[PDB]
Order: sequence, then C-alpha cells, then structure tokens
Amino acid sequence: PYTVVYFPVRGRCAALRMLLADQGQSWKEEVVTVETWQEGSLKASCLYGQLPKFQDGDLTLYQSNTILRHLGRTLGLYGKDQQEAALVDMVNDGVEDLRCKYISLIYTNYEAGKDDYVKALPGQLKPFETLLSQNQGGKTFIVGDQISFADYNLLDLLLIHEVLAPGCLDAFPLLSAYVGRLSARPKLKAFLASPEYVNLPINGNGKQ
Amino acid sequence: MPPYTVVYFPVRGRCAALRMLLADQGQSWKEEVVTVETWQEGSLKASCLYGQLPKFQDGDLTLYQSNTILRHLGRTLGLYGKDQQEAALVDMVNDGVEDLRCKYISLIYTNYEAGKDDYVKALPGQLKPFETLLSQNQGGKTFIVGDQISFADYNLLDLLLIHEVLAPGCLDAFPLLSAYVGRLSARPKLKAFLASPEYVNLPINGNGKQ
Ligand SMILES: N[C@H](CCC(=O)N[C@@H](CS)C(=O)NCC(=O)O)C(=O)O
Ligand SMILES: N[C@H](CCC(=O)N[C@@H](CS)C(=O)NCC(=O)O)C(=O)O
Repeated sequence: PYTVVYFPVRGRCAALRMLLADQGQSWKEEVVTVETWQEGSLKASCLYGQLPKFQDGDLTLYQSNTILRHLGRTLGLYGKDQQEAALVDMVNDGVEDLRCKYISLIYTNYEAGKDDYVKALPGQLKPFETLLSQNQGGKTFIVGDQISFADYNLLDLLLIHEVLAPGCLDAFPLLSAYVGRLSARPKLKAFLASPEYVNLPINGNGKQ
Repeated sequence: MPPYTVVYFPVRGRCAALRMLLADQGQSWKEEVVTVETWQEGSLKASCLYGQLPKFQDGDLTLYQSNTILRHLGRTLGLYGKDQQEAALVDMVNDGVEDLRCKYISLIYTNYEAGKDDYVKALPGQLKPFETLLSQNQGGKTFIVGDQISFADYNLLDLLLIHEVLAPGCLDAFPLLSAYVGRLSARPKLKAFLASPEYVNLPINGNGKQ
C-alpha cells in the first residue's frame, strides 16, 4: 500500500524506488512541483519541512533512510541477524556520509570544488571495495548473502558517481562487478531502463 | 573485561548519547581514548573503515558510525520500540536529530561567529518538530516515541542539552521538550552519569567552542 511524495527528480528517492521495483512492490508516485511547494501548504504539514514523504497504509514517514530502513525491516532486507543488521547500518551510514558530500558539491560548490572532489573520491570508495572483499570475495552482496536496503542505496550512489566522474569504479574490481551483478537483476534492470527513471534528472539544479 | 569498548577522542561529541544510553542501562564499557598526537601519527586512522572515530567493539564486532552504534545498542538492549511501526518512528526521530546535529557541527566547527545568530534564530523552527512529536505522543508525558525509552531519546536528549549550552533558554519556547529534558535528566543512573567526572570533564566539542 505505498505512496511516494517527492519532486520530479531521482535524488533521495532513487534508492527506495530501486528497492520497491526489485522487490516487485507497487507504489503510487505523487509529484510536487515548484509552485505547489512554494505555496506553502504541503511544507507546513511535513514534519521537518521536507520531502520525500512516504505512506504505508495508515503510516506516514519522512526521512529517506527511515523509509529505507522501514522497507528493509518489513520486507526482510535488513540482514539475517543482529550482527548483519549492524553491518547493514554501517554500510548505509557510510553511503549516507558520502551522499551528503556529493549533495554539497552539486548544490553548493559544484564549479571550483569538482576537481578536488574527484581527487578525494577513490579514497571515499575504497571502504566499500574493502567491505565486499571481506564478504565472500565480493561475490554476493554488501553484507551477508541476501540483498539489503544498503545495497540499493550503495548501488544508487555508485551510479550517480559514474555520471559525475566516469571510470571512477575502474580501479575497484569488486565494486565494478557488484554494480553489474545487481544492475542485471531482472526487475531492477527494467526499472533502470524505464522512462520513469531515465527521464528524471539526478538533481534539482540540473547538475550531474 | 566489559564486552564493550569505545574508542574516541577525549570529547563528548558523537559518543555522549551512546555513553548515556550505556550508563542509563547499567552496562559497563571500556573507554579507550585517542589523542590528537596519536591520530596525527596516522596509523590508527588507516585501520578505521571510513578513516574516522568513533570505533566500537561488542566482542569482536568492530562498528564505526555513531548512529549505527546507537541502533546496534537499540536492537540488542530492547530500545527500538515495541513493534515495526514504532521502530520506524524511532528512526524518523533519530534521523531528525542526526540532521540538526550536522547543522550544529557545521556551526561550531566551520563558522561559529558569523553563523551563530542566524543559527540561533533558525533554531525554534528546527526544534518544533520534536515538540510536535511529543505533543502527539500521550501529550508529551513519556518518551519521544511510544511508552518505553528508545535510543533516539538518548540522542535527542543529548542534542537538546548541547543547544541549551549554545543558546540558553531555547527550550523556554518548548514546554514539553523542557519537561522532557528535566524528566530524562533525572532518571537515577543517567542523573549520576551526567554529574560524574567522565561526563563533566570532557568538552562537548574538540575546538573548545560550545
Ligand atoms: N533528511 C533528508 C531530507 C531531504 C531533503 O534534503 N529535502 C529536500 C529535497 S531532497 C527538500 O524537501 N527541500 C525543499 C525545502 O527545504 O523546502 C532525508 O533523508 O529525507
Ligand atoms: N560519520 C560520523 C563519523 C564520526 C566523525 O565524523 N568523526 C570525526 C570526529 S567527530 C573524526 O574521526 N575526525 C577525524 C578525521 O576526519 O580524520 C559518525 O556519525 O560516526
């Protein structure tokens, strides 16, 4: 019973939509334009003044990672046990930390900052290659042997980064292979090929 | 040896909430402290997954990332809500807290003097959500989410205590948050913890700004 309220961009909803799609879930998308948002109705009713907003039946949630964690929890995408559950979170927050750095670049200081960001990037991605190398030679998922919600969010982050700086995964053979393995998952592959994903901008200021 | 170990700088910083949680739950833990000089040397930083502290050890489980540690303790100590729905709201609260913590960190570390006024003027609007949450949960009389304490109470409690030092009386505009802070502060083990030398004699931040 799902509904996504967001702007006409991929942004902080790309990973959760990836997840819904791969898990064969159905959801309603509700779009929010510039004048709708600016008016100030919807914003005044949002817990933190912001989007996405997510409905799951009688349940309203804000916060992209809360949404992720909720879906991981209820669809069984949160590790096999608490140890795994913790590694999942650790992966997600690293993903979130770098996503926070990406957004800063893109929205605040794209122009001058991009040169130094792409320089810092391999060191920012290494931790994830390391994680995979220690989890069955990288042949499965980021954590344990089943997909988790940190996989979708990590996958999103990897794709938007190959756009920012193509070839950035070249030096990382487990990440490269991981990205191709999950991309080829049938429902994910189709969603990533769909107009609904392809014809949406990554970001709001039209900088990718 | 205690099963827990906290490897961090000699600061409250990102470990206050988890230390309060451990203290309030009556768990023992070991503090390994890292000095700037040990860090500058550079050897432990290269062992650190994301190259950062805090690092945490439950047995041979090495965790990084402070909210991950909190969620991990939230899961293993029963501080994550009663059902799947409460866990989601605990998460939405904690994510809310993490968002304001990040603005605060950017204030204190990369802009204190120019930013502080706008920051302290934007504050009431940042705190209101948390007052709203309380208002809608048994009229603000228990915890942030449901009727048992959760890990987000501890992170929210810490974030509130630090803003009260940054901008005293900011909770004056917020009667449930205030009652909230006083009510949680006075929990017996937490009370003793917040009055003890291991809490009191550490600075909130690394740069002595607060
Ligand atoms: N904590 C973030 C909040 C998302 C956020 O940064 N919201 C932005 C768009 S991605 C927004 O609604 N900006 C419009 C506004 O602040 O009025 C999350 O993970 O969900
Ligand atoms: N993502 C943060 C990581 C903690 C962090 O930002 N650590 C800082 C100090 S609080 C640090 O280790 N500084 C050393 C460095 O960046 O190299 C978390 O929530 O745990």
